[PDB]
Amino acid sequence: VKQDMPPVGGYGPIDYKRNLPRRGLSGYSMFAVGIGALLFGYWSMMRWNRERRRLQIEDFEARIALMPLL
Amino acid sequence: KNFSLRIDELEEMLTNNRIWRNRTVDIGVVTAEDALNYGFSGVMLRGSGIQWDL
Repeated sequence: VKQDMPPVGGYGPIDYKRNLPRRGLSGYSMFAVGIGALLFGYWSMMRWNRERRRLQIEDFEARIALMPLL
Repeated sequence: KNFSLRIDELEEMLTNNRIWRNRTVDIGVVTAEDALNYGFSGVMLRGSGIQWDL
């Protein structure tokens, strides 16, 4: 006879359980990364803002020099 | 064989989501006695802690 049957040793394994691998970093790591990014941004902003203030002072004194003729 | 991975993808999508929880954490609470007296059967019982499967 010929029918639809499983083999002698059966079929392979079949999963039925929830699989969540829990990928990622701990909270301390991401918080430290954020704090370091904030500090780097603050330092770069302080340097560029001081330079921009000096440039603005230079332009203002240029206007001071040009004022009496106008 | 592959359907377990499909269910895992679905459960990664929906179960851990906070917005999914905010629509389902405290919506439609049914007690056990009110579920029994209303003719509820199946998951309506099994979500209320009533151990009953045919």
